Amino acid sequence: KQIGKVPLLNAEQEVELAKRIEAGLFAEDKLANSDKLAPKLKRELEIIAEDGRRAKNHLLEANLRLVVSLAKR
DNA sequence: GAGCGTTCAGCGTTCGTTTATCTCCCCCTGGTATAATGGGAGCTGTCACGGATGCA
Repeated sequence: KQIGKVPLLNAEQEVELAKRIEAGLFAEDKLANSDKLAPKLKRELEIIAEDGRRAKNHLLEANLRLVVSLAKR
């Protein structure tokens, strides 16, 4: 029941989700570096870093149905 | 003294010791790239008693 209705992903959708993972990955990478970046831009990178987190959880919750299928076996 | 008689002696002389090196399989971890996307499943009937808990 908890899985509920979450959108199953067609080809173009899930590839686009993967884009935002590495987009968010490069964002937090530069933020992880010690050199100074502008504060307003830093929040924009944080937006990309937050979106990368959102895109990760979106992908997992959609694919939760798959893992239960293989668990039956 | 002759000739050999007992018995410490400390000294070698390597053999005694325990102690130090050094080479190897179980055991644990990580990784596979067509696509695959919400369970089976086992029940059920004793009997009375009471008090909580729901609902007209």
